Parts: sequence; structure tokens; C-alpha cells
Amino acid sequence: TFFHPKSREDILNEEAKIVQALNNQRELTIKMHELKREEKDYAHSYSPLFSDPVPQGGSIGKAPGSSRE
Amino acid sequence: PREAAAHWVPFEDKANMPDNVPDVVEVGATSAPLLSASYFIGAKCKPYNDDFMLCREESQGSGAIDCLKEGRRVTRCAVSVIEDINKSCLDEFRLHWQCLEQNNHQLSGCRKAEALLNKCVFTKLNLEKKIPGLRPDEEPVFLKKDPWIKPAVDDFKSVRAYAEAKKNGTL
Repeated sequence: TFFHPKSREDILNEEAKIVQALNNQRELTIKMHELKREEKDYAHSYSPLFSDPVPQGGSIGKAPGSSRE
Repeated sequence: PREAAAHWVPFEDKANMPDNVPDVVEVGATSAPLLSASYFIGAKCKPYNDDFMLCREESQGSGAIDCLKEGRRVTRCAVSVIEDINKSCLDEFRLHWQCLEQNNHQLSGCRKAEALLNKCVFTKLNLEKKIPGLRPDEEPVFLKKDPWIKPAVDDFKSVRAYAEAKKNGTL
């Protein structure tokens, strides 16, 4: 009469919920690992404003024809 | 391009133009006559110079070989205007460029000869000297009277000719 354990079904349900949270963490973990290895845009990784990688050099003796795309 | 360094020899190429390229006359005036005639050359040949430079830009690196044609056009326009000066206003042109030869090529030292040359060229060739980019408030320096900066010696022949023109009323 003094033994009041939880029901077997409740134990299984609770452990299944815990394992589901654990698998969610495993998936988020693998996800972040993949996303860190993907490559970012030039604006996000180098410069948001002035997002053109192409330089323009010096402007004193600007020679017609020096521009090359 | 940088100037040459420790040891260099100048060398001359004896080949001719490839015969496919149309021949062109070359400008024969030297530094002082060229600097004297520069404003008129610009006023006359501005469209051709602009076209030449636009070709050189658009070629994007092959400018020398793709832009020969309007280069010939540019040189021809320049030779034409120099010939017109030699036919119509030779004496004043010589005054101006000899004065420049004497004054380290500074236009500030030849205002008197330049006034005569400018009047002659405007009347006989319909070319005007003008300095681009100034607002109406700003005054072209070559039109300014009583400048702060004056030549060491006013050129003798130019002074005589200027006083003569003031008498004749041409200037």
C-alpha cells in the first residue's frame, strides 16, 4: 500500500521527451557546425557600406584606358 | 611611367609603319609654339580629342592599336589649326612663343604678346581662348588687369608692338 511508483507509460513518455530534446540539441549542433563552414557575402564579411571589391587606384594621372573588367 | 635610372642608353628603331596603317602627318611645332597655340587647338579639336580619349577608355587596354584612326584625326586637326595660324597670324604667333622662350614658358610673362595673338586669332580664325570650369564670379587670370605677378622684364618687341597696336586701335 505504501509503494506509489509512477506508471510505466508515464516513465516512457518522460524519457522519450528527454531523448527528443537531446536529439534536437544534436541537430542544432550539427546545423551550426555546417553553417559556420558556409561562406558569407562580401558586405557581411568585409564591408557593408562600400561593398564593391573593385579598387580605383590613384586619381592624379588618371589615364584613359587604364581601367580594365 | 617612371624616368630612367642609373644606366640607360637611348635606342632608335629603324622599321617603318606596317603598310596597312594609313599614314598621317606629324605636328612639327616645338614646345613654345605648341604652348602658345594650345588654347586654340583645344577650342577647335575638343570633339576629336574627346572621341580619342573615349576610344582609349572603351578599348580597356588595347588602346594603342584600337585607337589609331581617331588619333590620326586628332593629329590632323592639330596640324590644320597650326597651319591656319601660320597663314593668318604669323608675326604675333612668333612674338608670343619667343616671349615664352625667354620667360621659362610662363604665360604670366607674355600677356602683351598674348593679347595681340588672341585678337588676331579671334578675328581671322574665329577661335576664342577660354578657361573651363570658372564660375561667372571668378575672372580669368589672362583677362585680369593689374596682376600681382609680373614678369621680370617686359619683352621689348612685345611692348613696342602693343603700344603700336594701342595707337592703331587694333587693341
